Amino acid sequence: GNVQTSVNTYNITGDGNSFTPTSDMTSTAAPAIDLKPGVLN
Amino acid sequence: AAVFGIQLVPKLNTSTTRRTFLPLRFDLLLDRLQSTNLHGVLYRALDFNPVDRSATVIQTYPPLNAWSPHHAFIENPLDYRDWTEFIHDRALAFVGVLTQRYPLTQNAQRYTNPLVLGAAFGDFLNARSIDIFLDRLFYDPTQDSPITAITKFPYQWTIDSNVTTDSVRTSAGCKYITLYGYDPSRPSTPATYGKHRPTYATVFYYSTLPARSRLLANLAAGPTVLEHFDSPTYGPHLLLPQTGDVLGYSSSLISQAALLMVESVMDALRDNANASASTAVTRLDQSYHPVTSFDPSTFNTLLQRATNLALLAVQGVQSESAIPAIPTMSDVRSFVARLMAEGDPQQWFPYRVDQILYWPESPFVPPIGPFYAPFRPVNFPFTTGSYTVVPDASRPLRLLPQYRNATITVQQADDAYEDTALSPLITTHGFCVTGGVFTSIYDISGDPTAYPPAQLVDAPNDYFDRERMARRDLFRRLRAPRSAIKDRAVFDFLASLVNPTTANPVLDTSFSMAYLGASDEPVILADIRSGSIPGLPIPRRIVQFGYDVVHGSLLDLSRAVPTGTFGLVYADLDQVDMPAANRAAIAMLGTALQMTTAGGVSVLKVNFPTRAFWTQVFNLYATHATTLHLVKPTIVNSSEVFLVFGGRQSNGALRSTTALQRALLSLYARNAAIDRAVTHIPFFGVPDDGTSDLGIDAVRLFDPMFSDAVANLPSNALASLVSRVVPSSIMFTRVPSNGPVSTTIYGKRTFLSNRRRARLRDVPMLITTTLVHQRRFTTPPTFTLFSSEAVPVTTLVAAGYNSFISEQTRNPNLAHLLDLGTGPECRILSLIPPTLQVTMSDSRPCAELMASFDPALTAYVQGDYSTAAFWNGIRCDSATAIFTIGAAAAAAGTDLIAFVQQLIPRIVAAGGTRMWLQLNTPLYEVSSLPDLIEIDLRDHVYRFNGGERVEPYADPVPLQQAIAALLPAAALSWHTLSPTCDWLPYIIGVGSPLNLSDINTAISYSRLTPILHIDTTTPPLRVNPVPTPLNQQCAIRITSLDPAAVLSVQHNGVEVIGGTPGNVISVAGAAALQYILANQEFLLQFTPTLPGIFDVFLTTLGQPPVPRGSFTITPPPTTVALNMPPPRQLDFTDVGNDARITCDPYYQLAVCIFKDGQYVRVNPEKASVVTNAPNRDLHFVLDLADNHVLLYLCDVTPSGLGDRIAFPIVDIYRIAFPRNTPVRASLPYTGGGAHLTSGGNPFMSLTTPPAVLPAGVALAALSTSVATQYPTYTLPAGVYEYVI
Ligand SMILES: *C(=O)CCCCCCCCCCCCC
Repeated sequence: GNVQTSVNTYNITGDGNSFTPTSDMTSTAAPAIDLKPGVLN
Repeated sequence: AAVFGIQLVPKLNTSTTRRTFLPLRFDLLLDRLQSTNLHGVLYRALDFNPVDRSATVIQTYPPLNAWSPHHAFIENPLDYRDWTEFIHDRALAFVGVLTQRYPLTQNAQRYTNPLVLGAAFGDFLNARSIDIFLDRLFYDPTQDSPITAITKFPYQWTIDSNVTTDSVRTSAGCKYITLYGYDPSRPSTPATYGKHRPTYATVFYYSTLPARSRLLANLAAGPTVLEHFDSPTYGPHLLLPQTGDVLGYSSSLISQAALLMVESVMDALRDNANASASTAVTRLDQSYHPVTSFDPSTFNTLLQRATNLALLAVQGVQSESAIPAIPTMSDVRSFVARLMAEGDPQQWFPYRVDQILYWPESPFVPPIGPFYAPFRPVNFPFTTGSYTVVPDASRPLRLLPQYRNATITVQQADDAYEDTALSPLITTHGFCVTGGVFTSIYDISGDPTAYPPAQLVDAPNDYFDRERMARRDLFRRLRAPRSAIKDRAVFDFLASLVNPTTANPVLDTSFSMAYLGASDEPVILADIRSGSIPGLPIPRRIVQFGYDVVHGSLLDLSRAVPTGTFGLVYADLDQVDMPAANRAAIAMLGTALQMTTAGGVSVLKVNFPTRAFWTQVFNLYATHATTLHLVKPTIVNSSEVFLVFGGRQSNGALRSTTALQRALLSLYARNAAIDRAVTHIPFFGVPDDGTSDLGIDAVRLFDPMFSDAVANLPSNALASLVSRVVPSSIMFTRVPSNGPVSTTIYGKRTFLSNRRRARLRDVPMLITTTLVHQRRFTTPPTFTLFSSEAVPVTTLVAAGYNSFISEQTRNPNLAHLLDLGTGPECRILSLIPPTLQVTMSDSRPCAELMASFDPALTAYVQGDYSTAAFWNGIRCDSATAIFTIGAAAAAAGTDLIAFVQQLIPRIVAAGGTRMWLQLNTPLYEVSSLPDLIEIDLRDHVYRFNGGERVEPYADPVPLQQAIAALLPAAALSWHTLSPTCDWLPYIIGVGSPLNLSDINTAISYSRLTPILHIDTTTPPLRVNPVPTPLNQQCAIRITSLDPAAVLSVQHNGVEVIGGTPGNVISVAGAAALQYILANQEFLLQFTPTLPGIFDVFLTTLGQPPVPRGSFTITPPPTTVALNMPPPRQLDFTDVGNDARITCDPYYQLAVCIFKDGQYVRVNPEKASVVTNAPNRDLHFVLDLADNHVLLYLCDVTPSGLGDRIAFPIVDIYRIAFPRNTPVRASLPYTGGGAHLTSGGNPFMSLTTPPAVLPAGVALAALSTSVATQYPTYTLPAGVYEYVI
């Protein structure tokens, strides 16, 4: 968790972060991308 | 990143504290001024010339830098002589004026006022009344330094110091004054920045901020107004550059306004460069800042571009290119040039007129006031840290290439290269060959087999041709310079045909010598008369001839000669257009074999030993001489061979033997190899194109911004280039032009890269970090086809397999191949047809991004093959364990035989038809190389470079049967670096020098580590003798179903036995081949006369020749027994006793002593190997020196003599000298002195000839001394004691 600084807009050990799931936003990316012949074209 | 033409290194670094402004006390100011030497204390010559007290420019400090000269001082400037004098005077005389108004003793503890003190001193020099300034020459630190100037008095009249209520308008100082003899012309003079002028600026000092608005507002018409936001010097000033522009820094006159920016920006950069945490600087930055009449939007004017770069230079950014401590015009201009170069005006920090936005996350800590806003860009790429300066590389530094992830597409990664590559690149050749000769003796009178002189290998067609000759010539010059070698080479051999005895002398001491051909006199002549060449006695007189002798008459060996005979008639004339050329040679030899004394030694030199001349020679002079040997000393690629005739006796019988056929055949077999090799090289003086195979292709970039994760051209060209020259070198340089900084990146593009690059499907990127790190100037590029030194004997061998594996893998049916232990970076990818599917493997990770290669064609497996696990799921029809198999046995700390005992069976299971393993077994001899490989016998192991690496080995026989027991049906065969040096297009082909003398070493290093080539796909051979002895008929049987095949066994890269059963031409000995129907195998009744490794080839009428195994006739039992004569019947008289030496006729023995690291042939009169057809004998003459210095019978080969058998005669070494007989006291050697002492009394001295010899002592009839160039006194009878 050693401080980084700019590589990415957020530090992990950064000030006031917060793990907190909300039944509202089910985390996630994009797995079901459609590529099948007819559907991709 | 990069701002315009300037490149900025990632790390940000600035001083972290500011020293509180300290005002000079009145006393210190008094001492500074009244010091012995003002130079350094007050002013300082920027570039003071040692020779003469002369200084072009002088940068000045405080109480002086303020001063601005009046016109009379500018016009007619003074020399550094009267300048030191002028100041050393005025500085003192000024202290007077000022001190008499303020007696130091009472008021020294009062701080002088920086400002007034300046104007008060500058005005004193210009000789202006200084009354007014004194009134307030001091001020209490509490009241501002610039305020006391106002509070004390608002005097708006004194020119150069107008004090108003809020501002003090004074003419800027002159941080640089130029003494007569200064010119901005020279690039060397220190960058003055126009300050050598009097009025280039106008420093406006202000009291308060509102006082400043009123100022800017009022001087808003002026070109521009620079102002120091970071802790101004004496209080906030407001520099206003005059309108004029300086000449020198840019072709385009740079405005004085913009120049001041560069000069400062070039500080904040150079200062950031070395500012450290521990140090406290005055200002956290030295960069100026435009406050008026400045265009904020565009980026044209040098000023705008500079300004734009200073808003960045306040963050701690440092220039990759080291900015000199004392900027010089050449340098300033090279920066003002880099600034002008089209680029992208940094955009992270927008510009303001009253505020410098500084990154919060940056080293720079804002002063105080309202000038620094902590603005934070959305994404600044720089992080902090510094860089320790590294000195300029004395030579172009090579850069190993390590790859990145992203890869460019061949199409794009091509033009990228072709948009910045140095195409028609001029390149030097240097010298590809620097070594000695690769001599090769051949006994024609030796071989007992008759060989029809009509059917020899006649001169190959191509030989005489525009293309071939062009190369034969090119190669010639590519050899760093030749007779000194050749001539000496022939004599190294001629020294072996010397018979000292009376029975039949040959080159007997003081023999006369004829010599034809000289340029002054041949350099070898000096040596023959010196007896320098060991083994050969000093000839009585040498008679020169030829076309340019310069010391003898000029003869034309074609026709008749009017001179007498000579023991040795060394002929070296040239023949050069082929038939009359043959006549020329046949004629020359005819008269040279005429000038020789009856029983002499003629040494002609044929240029084209055609089977057209070989009939005429063996016909005309079929009698003339007794022996005959071809001595081809290959210095360069030519076919001129030397022939020596034995005893010039009328009734000889020099019949053409099979030896000749072999000798002659080996010669040509090599010119095809040496020619084919040289084809890869460009013709001298031709601009480098893409055509030349060995062409050196580079890529010169200008201030290239090699960036990671971006396909920007500079970093895109880097790809191609390295891809176009992988196995090579890749040397990168950085020369600093007074403009930008070019960085060529050449490399020797060979055919070994074309093979590799072809297999590449994409051109991978290179971690540009190493390149981005450099930041130091190296020497300019060179572009030279060859490096300067001859490659290590080890490489001559390695590049001997890269040609072998290349030719093996080139085979179609091979299909899928794997490499057990390829290098960390697959070095085998170059030696394989771009179509074959190979899978290199190694414990370490692969160096090349395996992704760029098509997966189907190239596979890579990690982990060792020594471990059973690795072999799960790896099936290849052919494996190659070259360069690894030896290290695995050592790594796994196991026995060599036992190791391959588990590997071979794995390759069988892996589904392998073929195998090639660079095993290290002494198949030729258990003899080792002194510096290359030591063969520890207590434990089967090697020592490549004795220690550097130790790897166990096996024996030819045990390992042979162990592998035959593993794969019973598989046919084995040993391929080894063949003397034809056909592998050459891998040493001369990649651009590496070598020694024609080392080829011998490597062909001996290759023998220590052969490449056991197995082939499960065919039946193995059957040799009836097994450890086959030389000169014994052996039974070999190739089991081929079809009788209609052609047997062609070839040894050394030259075929020796070829022909269907009926007729078989054999140059290796009597070979009777006959296909037996019953077994269906051609039973070859063969008896060899030459030991070696014969690769049997059975080729069918249709289709390529197919190898069917390889048997090896081993050299005869090397040993030496001597019929040493009894004490009595053996004398110390002149007639030397001779003990018949028992040794295989195969080895030629020669007496010598072991001096230093090599063996030096003893003189023939002292000892020698007189040989009668019935037996070879050791003739020797006893000398008192024999007890101290011992002799050795040594194996005489083209190589350094005495390596195979160097046994020391310890008998002739102990023969005790009696009291009743004369004894010969000689000298030990060419560099040793001695003295005799009979009965413990200094009897005489050999080293120094006694002015008068002792009773009964005289010089001997002969010169038995081992050195041959020393007398050999014979003493009476006594108890002499030789003491060397
Ligand atoms: C420093 O690296 C200490 C370890 C703290 C984080 C390591 C990884 C575990 C937490 C994951 C954060 C990112 C998404 C899980």
